[PDB]
Amino acid sequence: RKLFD
Amino acid sequence: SMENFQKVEKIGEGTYGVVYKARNKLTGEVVALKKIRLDTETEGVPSTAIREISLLKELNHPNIVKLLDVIHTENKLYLVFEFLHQDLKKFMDASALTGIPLPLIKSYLFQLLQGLAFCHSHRVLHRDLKPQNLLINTEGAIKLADFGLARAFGVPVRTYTHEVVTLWYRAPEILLGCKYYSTAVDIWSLGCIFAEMVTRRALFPGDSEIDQLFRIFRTLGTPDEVVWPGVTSMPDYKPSFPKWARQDFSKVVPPLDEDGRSLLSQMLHYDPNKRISAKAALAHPFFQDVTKPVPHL
Amino acid sequence: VPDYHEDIHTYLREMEVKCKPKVGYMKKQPDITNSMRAILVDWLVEVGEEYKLQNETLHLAVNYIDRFLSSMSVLRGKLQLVGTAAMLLASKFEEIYPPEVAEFVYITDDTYTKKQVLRMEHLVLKVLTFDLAAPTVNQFLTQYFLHQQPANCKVESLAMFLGELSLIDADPYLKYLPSVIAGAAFHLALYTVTGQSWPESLIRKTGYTLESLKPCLMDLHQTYLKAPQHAQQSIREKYKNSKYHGVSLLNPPETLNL
Ligand SMILES: [Mg+2]
Repeated sequence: RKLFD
Repeated sequence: SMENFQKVEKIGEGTYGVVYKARNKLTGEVVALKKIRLDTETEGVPSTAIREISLLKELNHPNIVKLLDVIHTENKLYLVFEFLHQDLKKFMDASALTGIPLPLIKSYLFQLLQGLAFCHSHRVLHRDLKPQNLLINTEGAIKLADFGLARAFGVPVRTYTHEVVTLWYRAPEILLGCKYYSTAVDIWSLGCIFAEMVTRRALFPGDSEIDQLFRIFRTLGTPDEVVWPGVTSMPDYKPSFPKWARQDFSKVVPPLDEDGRSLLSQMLHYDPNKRISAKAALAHPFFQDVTKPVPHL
Repeated sequence: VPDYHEDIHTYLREMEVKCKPKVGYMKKQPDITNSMRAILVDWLVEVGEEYKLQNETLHLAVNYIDRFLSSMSVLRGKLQLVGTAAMLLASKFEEIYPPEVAEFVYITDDTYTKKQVLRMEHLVLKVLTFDLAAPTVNQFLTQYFLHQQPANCKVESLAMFLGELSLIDADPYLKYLPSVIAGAAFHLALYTVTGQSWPESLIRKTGYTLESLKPCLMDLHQTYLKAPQHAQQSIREKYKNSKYHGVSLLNPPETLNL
């Protein structure tokens, strides 16, 4: 998962 | 950065491979360089080097090889080690016709046990003590080297890699597949090395895992629940193992005196819990009259 | 064999002080905050469950991140890159079988490239100057567990649980040493379960008394009461599994009588 969106 | 070292010769090969004797041009100091290749596109810096470097930074002791420095580029990792005359194995070979003098052995063992006790008291396990990984200088020192296979451990231990220790020096608990092993494994290796310093040949030179067990059983006698509570419940123990009478230490390493033999049996105990610790072993009467003689190189 | 038991504990105590991150690092960080770090640790916990990594590994990775962030400014867009290499490093140190670099790339949905993960790895080693063998909460707890009468699996698992919750919250747990947090957690677990106290034998071992632990315990106790409402829930979930004797379902004690 991409975290800082 | 390699600016100051002049290579001299290659002096060995390990798992990162190439090892050079080199000289600091400005200080004069003679170093050993382990050269680790990276080329991004692999799995980065090998776990063995991570461990070797991080553990040796903590282990500052006269009987442990000193990591002097770590030098980077984005393409090469260099490990600058203190440099040392010979490995123990090349020495046993040269003593072919003279033997090795007992106070040289006694001194060596005692020093080995010191450096080993320092490791164990800093929660580091060596896991590959053998004569090729033990280096000797002209002033009479001997030092643990090659922390390639070493690892930080916990109290109490958990499961760590099984595929462990050069066969000849591997402890029976590892061969019998025990899920838990500790400091006692390194002791088993020095015991073997002790015997080997006396006779100048390997105590247990097996060819496979089972060969090695049975060599060990043939000398020390096959273990039962008396000698080693819990043996028979071990993953790789088989009720069909041949049952051999224990001998008779006076015959395992005949030139050894009483203190000698007492020590080795304490080091070669089946039960990792009865097996003597490096700390304790330094107090043994084998060492009463010990000194630190130079050898002949 | 508690073979070098005292010696090691003594050595861990000395090292925990030198391996301690700066307590204020987050004030000096311009583009990140405590809750963003909470979000990263939470995610690292899921990564550990996904990849079946040791607890020691997760605890180690966290120590790296905090130490690395104690000296290097990082942007929101990169906090996770740092987070991934920290874990890769943790695994290589600690795990019989570390996941491949690719796996660490994959668990970001490919935010960063392999090339960047290895470059961060290198950069992380540089900044830590390779000091990776850091004492952790999990290392103290495990020794303390040797002092229970007798061994209680719930006590252990629930101690791991609380020890683990402290990773998540910089404020306040960055100001408590690993050995103290483990003190708080062990005592807190024991009391919850069996109703009993920090044993006199660990007062002898560690020099900590209920009194010395009170402050960290006060914090740990709140963290526990408020657990089920925390924005981060990966530890709690993790600790529902049979693997941990479902300890995250037990009720926190409503008072500590201190
Ligand atoms: Mg070597």
